[PDB]
Amino acid sequence: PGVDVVLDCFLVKDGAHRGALASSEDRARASLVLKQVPVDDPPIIFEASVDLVQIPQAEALLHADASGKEVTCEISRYFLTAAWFMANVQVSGGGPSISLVMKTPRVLWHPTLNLPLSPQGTVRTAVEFQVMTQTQSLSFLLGSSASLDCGFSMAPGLDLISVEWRLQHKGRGQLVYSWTAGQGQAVRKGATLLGMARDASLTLPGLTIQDEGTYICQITTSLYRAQQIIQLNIQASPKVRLSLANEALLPTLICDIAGYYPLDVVVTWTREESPAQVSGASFSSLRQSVAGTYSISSSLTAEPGSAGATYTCQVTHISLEEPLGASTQVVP
Amino acid sequence: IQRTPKIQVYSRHPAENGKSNFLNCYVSGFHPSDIEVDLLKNGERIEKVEHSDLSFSKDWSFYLLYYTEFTPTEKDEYACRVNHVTLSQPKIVKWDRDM
Amino acid sequence: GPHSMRYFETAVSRPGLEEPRYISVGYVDNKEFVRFDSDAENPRYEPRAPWMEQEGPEYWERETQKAKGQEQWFRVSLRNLLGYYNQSAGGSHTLQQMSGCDLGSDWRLLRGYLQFAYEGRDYIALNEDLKTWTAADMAAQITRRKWEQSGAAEHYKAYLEGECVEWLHRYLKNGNATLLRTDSPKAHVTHHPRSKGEVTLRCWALGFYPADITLTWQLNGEELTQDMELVETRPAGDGTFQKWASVVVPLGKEQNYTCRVYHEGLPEPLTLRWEPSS
Repeated sequence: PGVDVVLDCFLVKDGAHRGALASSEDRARASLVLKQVPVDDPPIIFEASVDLVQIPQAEALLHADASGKEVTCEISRYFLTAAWFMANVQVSGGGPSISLVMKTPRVLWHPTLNLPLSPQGTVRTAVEFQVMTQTQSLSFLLGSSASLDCGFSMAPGLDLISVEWRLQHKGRGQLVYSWTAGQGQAVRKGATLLGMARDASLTLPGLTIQDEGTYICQITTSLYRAQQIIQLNIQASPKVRLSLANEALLPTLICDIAGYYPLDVVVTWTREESPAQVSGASFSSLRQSVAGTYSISSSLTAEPGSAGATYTCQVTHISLEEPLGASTQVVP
Repeated sequence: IQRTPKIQVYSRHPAENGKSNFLNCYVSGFHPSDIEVDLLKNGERIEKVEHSDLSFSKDWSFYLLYYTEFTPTEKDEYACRVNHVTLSQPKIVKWDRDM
Repeated sequence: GPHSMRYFETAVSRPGLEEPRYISVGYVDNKEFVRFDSDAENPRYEPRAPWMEQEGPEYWERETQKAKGQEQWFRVSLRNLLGYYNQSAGGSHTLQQMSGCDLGSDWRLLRGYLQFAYEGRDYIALNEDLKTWTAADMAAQITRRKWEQSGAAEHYKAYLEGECVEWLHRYLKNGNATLLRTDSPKAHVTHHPRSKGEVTLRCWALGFYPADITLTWQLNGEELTQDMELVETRPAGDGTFQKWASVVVPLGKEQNYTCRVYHEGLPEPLTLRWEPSS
């Protein structure tokens, strides 16, 4: 078939010393477009030509405002006589997320305000490289097999070189997989699975917490690199055992909840004789299983009424679309 | 992004009634740093808390330490109370003698 | 035992105030030895560990001028990031840095560090090679290109390989007794009921330094792992550390269980069993 996609974008001001100075900047701009394979104040214009396939990106964004997704975007000088720009795009809840790199044949007029090669209204350009994840943030269950999506397209002429896969989380960052041009170099038992979409999805099996955090599928090609990141959250729902203890004087009701990562714990108590929620909850120090889940005990003290009550120790946690319960009863 | 404090309540020396040793509340690995921490004896704020030093570890999480002169008694119920942006209500963690 | 030095710098933005709070804290082996805090009466770097007092007034002033420079950098950097994310100015936000070097027990440089985080998440970090940058979040990918192409890697790399390691060695010599001291852990096993027919054995290590320690439980001398409860190593408050490991064993099988303690200060790993009475 054949179509055009457009997006409100920003773009960064060329003064490089300042960029080297600090981490970011806030300098405005305007919009970007391209021809596609479907199947008062003024804004700048970028016109880039599709050589290669942009994977699942086209449909994804054709119905993106309709499906109601907020679509960040931002173009940049891959720098600090032709010239080359790079963009980034984020679909939020939907999740597609992508880096595009572009070139201009230059000899032939330029815009005084910004140093951009312009032509019959616009910045004429063409895109020769992409890197997308469809999986921007991922929640897997402990020990399951995670496949972290990463594609990329190369424009014929580009020879791939590496496919590094790094983990950065908390304090540290470590390599995971390193695909050189012809051989693999896994460091954590990960398998990776004529000018068109490729696949670099890393696959992770038997996740253990050390596998949690931020992954950077990094596609170093012949001229330029383009990273894409994938957030791997790991969930371990707890299990919850209410029982009483401590010899019928000081009737200490007590709730063991454990085998759960991450650290957030919500513990709601219920007492009845259909009465509801109650208070006086009290927790215990923070111990952890060997694998790195957590345990704690809410030691609400039991008050029987005159014949008996039911205390319903429940928690909610990240993985639970529902609070896990434990019901026991109690006497005079 | 935000991270809940990991909270341990313990005795410096092993708990024996009489003589001396201190009570420590170790509040670790939380983010952001705005926080409220009290020691409680039977639900009452412990007026003398000798040290509330603030430091921060390698995983970008702040950790502090709330402790004071201590002699353990059966009648009382020492505890540590924490309020934090991640905690919709203050969190109370009871001290165990051998834990 | 290994050794380390870190400098932790933080700026936290405050709605309605122009100046963020900036704090720099220096550590050797996770123990504080200098500190700077802008909210102090008149801010300047301060000596924290007593062995650090042998630095003269010039040192504190030299470090203090570094903090005063960094404070403005963090103010500007926080604001740029506030801009980039289109965030509101009515909230509180945090910008962090940690730099330094890790030394092995043979005093080789093991890793140099230079990394930044915003809101408690890795933003950009210098990799272990001291040549390349890992940008956790796309925002940082712009910066990475800037700091690769500009090749500002060797700048920091040289310092980490040089000054970081030279000053850390200086401190260890000047601070030997407290930084190089080891204390052997004092260990015992306690015995606790759990339920009818089951008990908890809890293995204690008390009073040790440094904090690194490994506690294991063994059955017929086979170290199990699963179903073992452990607690994050904790300060005793007197300069030493504590840790425990507990396991649930059936009533009457207690003597088949062994706790093992591995610690720099011990000349031979410890082996304990629960000893009833006696």
